[PDB]
Amino acid sequence: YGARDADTKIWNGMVGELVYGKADIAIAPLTITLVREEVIDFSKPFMSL
Amino acid sequence: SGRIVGGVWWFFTLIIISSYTANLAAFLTVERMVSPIESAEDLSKQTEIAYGTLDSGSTKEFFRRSKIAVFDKMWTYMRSAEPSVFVRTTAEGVARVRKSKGKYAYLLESTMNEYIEQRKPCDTMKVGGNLDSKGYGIATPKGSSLGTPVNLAVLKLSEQGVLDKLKNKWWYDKGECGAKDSGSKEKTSALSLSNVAGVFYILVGGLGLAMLVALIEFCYKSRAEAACGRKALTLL
Amino acid sequence: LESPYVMMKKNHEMLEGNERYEGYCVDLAAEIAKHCGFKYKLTIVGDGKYGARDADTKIWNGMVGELVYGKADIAIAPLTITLVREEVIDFSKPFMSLGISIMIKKPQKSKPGVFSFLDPLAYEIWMCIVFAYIGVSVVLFLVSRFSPNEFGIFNSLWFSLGAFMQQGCDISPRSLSGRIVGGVWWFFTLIIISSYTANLAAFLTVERMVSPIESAEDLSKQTEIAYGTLDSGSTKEFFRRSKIAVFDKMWTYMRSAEPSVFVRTTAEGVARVRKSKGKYAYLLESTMNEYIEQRKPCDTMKVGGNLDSKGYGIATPKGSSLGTPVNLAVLKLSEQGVLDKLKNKWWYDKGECGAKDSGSKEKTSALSLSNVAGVFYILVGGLGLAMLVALIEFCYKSRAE
Amino acid sequence: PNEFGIFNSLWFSLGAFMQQGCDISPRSLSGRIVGGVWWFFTLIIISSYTANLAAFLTVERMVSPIESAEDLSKQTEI
Amino acid sequence: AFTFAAFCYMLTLVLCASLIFFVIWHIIAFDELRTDNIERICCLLRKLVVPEYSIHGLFCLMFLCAAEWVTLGLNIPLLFYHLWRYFHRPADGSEVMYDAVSIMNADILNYCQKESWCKLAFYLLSFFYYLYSMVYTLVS
Amino acid sequence: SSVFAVCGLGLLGIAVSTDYWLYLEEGIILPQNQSTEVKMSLHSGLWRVCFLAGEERGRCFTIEYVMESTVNVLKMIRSATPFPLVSLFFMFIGFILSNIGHITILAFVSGIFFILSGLSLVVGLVLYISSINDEMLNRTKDAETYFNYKYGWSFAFAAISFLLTESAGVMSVYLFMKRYTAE
Ligand SMILES: N[C@@H](CCC(=O)O)C(=O)O
Ligand SMILES: N[C@@H](CCC(=O)O)C(=O)O
Repeated sequence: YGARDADTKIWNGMVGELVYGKADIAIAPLTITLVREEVIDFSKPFMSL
Repeated sequence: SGRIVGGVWWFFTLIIISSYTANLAAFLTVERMVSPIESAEDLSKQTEIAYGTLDSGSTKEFFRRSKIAVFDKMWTYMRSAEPSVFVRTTAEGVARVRKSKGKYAYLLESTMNEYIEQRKPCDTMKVGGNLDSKGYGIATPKGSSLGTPVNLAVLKLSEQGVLDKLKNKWWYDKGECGAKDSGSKEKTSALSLSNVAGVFYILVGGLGLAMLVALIEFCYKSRAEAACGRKALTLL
Repeated sequence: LESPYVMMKKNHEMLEGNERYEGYCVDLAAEIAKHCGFKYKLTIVGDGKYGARDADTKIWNGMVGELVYGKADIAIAPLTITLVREEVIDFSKPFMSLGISIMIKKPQKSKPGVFSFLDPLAYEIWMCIVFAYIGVSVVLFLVSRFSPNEFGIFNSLWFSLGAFMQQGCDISPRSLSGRIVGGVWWFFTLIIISSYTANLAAFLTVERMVSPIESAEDLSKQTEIAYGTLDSGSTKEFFRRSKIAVFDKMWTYMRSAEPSVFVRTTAEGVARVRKSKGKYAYLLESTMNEYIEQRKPCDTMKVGGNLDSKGYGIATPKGSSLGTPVNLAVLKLSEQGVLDKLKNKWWYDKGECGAKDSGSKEKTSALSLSNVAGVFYILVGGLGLAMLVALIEFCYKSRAE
Repeated sequence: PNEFGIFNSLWFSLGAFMQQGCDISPRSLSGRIVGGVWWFFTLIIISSYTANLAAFLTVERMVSPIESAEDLSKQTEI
Repeated sequence: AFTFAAFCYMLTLVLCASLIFFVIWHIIAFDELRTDNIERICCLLRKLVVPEYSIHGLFCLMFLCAAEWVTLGLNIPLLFYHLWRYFHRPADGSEVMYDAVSIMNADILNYCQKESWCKLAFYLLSFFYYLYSMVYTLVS
Repeated sequence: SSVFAVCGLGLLGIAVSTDYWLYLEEGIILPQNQSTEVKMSLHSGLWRVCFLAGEERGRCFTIEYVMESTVNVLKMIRSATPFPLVSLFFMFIGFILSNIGHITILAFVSGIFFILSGLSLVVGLVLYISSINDEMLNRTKDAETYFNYKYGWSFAFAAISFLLTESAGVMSVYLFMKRYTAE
């Protein structure tokens, strides 16, 4: 889904298909977290977890 | 001479029966003490069960970062894995619960966990409350033109009532396992027939023996109508 | 003034200053002033009826009655980020997130019924016995009649019952095949009485209890209890806009509730659970409920969990220039864990409770008469049957004349 | 339709409640039912009695005295 | 899976195997009536009448409590038959019925000989019917 | 056999009239064990229930309304009320038919009415006592408060009259066993 690692090896996962520039909009079970907040953007939360 | 045999056999039947009603009141008051795991801080003590979550998701980040200090202890044993308690993925994570036979717990998100327990091998259940709260979000790259149209969409799609219809849509019908949790909220505590069953089989099997002995003496009554015992005894 | 975020402590009858109104968020005012620099002014809203712009009057009520109108600009206090409040207020990011929670009263022991004596053996075995009574009573009769006789039916409904209450016999069957039945009927009575006594020693030692209104979907569905909740504020408004059908029928039952559709006062909604205790099921926000459940009466308990995800963000009245020193500070209090350190502090301050108080503290009582109360009704009601047959036996001898 | 006095009915009744025998052994359907449910009444009271006396003694055996500070750390009663 | 109704099928196989033995003296004593002494077989067969009928009255009470509405129907006409065969008949009033010592009247030997192969018919295939629903419930 | 019947009527009649069935000592506690003084303490009856300490005023009330736990007991005693009345009914019927037999079955059937009164009174005591332990258990367990129900004087007026009736129950049949054998 998406994380962060040793140096950065940037943002391994689906955000690695989204911050690297492989693709635009990422309709998914991607969960809003503050490490993800600073690196890419999100919608409003549509479900609760 | 003959009351002492009846004397101590009367003592022998006092200790065996009173041992028997002891331990049968010691299975049933031991396996009633066993509280199932119902919270994470309860699971924080219970080192018997293996608790690993998804690797390389937000959940592995959550136990590593926060400091509620039940979770710090939870991360600590999770970091001291033997073997690797992170699985790699959720579909492999379900099977590690499936194949440990009540020995591997699996931390995952609520919306996925409710769907997994609504699947045809119903042998999983959502244990406690939510450890935290987060949200699902649709992702755009950092400051792109696609941001605010989708951002205006989910705001619009909320009060249109569509995204929570979609919340139903792929979940509401998915009780196709049967939802057997619906008929088990009593957690009944009396003995069932399953506990005392072999007695009735001894009870019925005693009756089925005793009718055939009632037949075998009536035929022996009628065939008797139509040193012999000593020599028969002397051979035997 | 509320639970542990902000209240007036009684030391302000001696003290002054910041110590007038204290709590969790009053400590949070300190570590947000490390980045914004701005000091405090603890002004409790006298109009505090949390609200929004009100129905058909559009007057902002209470806290937004102070926040929106320019009378205040920061709102460090419990305030839920509502989307219609988002229409009015540029927020910050939430402190924590709550859900809609259920305050049920702590389950005190149930009243045992009149027939609670036959609890420890289920309602199938007490049915299997009666048919295995007759089914064994008849087989002695069928054995000793077609075999060489005092065993009538009426003497063989007496030997079998003579063995099940273990009282013995003076009849004492005399064949080989009339002793096999009375042999293994005895061994049936050795196991069922020693499973009745054995199990009833397990109810009276380890008494697990039931919270029957758990798992809030059937709180709504299995309609049994009073769906109590708070008044004007965030909780009703999420159920006003009920579009998930499980909550809407919950809302219609709150819409068809009476007289307590709502009442008021998070402190009082505790007390209305605390004194009604039969059906009142005060439906408040999450993190306030774990304060009450923890504190020290230890008499409420949270069944279910987190029916929504609603956040505590700092309210700034629509643009309100301090907000950028506000929300950047909160990020540096959240990622550093300073707010989590504040969470670790203020919810472990009071006398700790729960299963923590449920340690090695049991004392178990003697049985009252209400545990075995039905046996005397069977005993006395058994006598009025036998005296009835006495008059009927005496009638069929006198009218035989 | 003799062998039952009032004192020979006390002695059946006390005989059945301590579960020992009795030579008396009533004979009528009017008179076996009184001996029927009193035999049931003496099964529930005694089996309640051996329940709770095995529930004081297995409750006040669970009580561990305080023996360490971390044990006393939980025990907020003292 | 042992249940309560499954015990009610185990119990009738114990009982109906004696009920088919009640009606094996229905037909062998008629074999002694057709070859031939009458008041001996009168005194013998008047006895085992309320036994072979009230055992059948037990099961209709049983499967009501077992809540098996199938097999409750599959024997309730015989209870209607066991009631109707009873109540007109004890007008002799010696102990119950079924002989009335002048049994050698015509048309009642053959009408009971209809019943001789009616009880041995109905009890036998019900004996394998209760064994069927025994195993149907015991391993379900 | 007359004397046990005579003594039977008055003892339950005192009991069914008086206001000393049940006590109550609802109070509090303080550390250094420092218990209480009286805080709420009522004696109670069957028709007239008279407070003694919570307000000192004996509101011996015809039970329909107030004057919190106490009236809740009185709704349960209301369910347990008729059986001392039923026992008083069959006691007086057994008393009148006993003296008519003094002036056959007339005395023997009176001994039926001593027992049917007494069996009404056993269930009367059971349902009364099980009503209390119902309301005992509804009282929330609390370290401060406590509850000290106590069976007052009226039971010795009532339950000893149960012994009187069953004494008069068995005298009447031996009275029938001495009079029928003379006939
Ligand atoms: N949907 C989640 C999956 C990983 C997790 O459960 O933590 C995410 O994108 O972060
Ligand atoms: N935080 C809530 C409190 C009132 C409620 O819980 O309904 C609000 O401001 O609306």
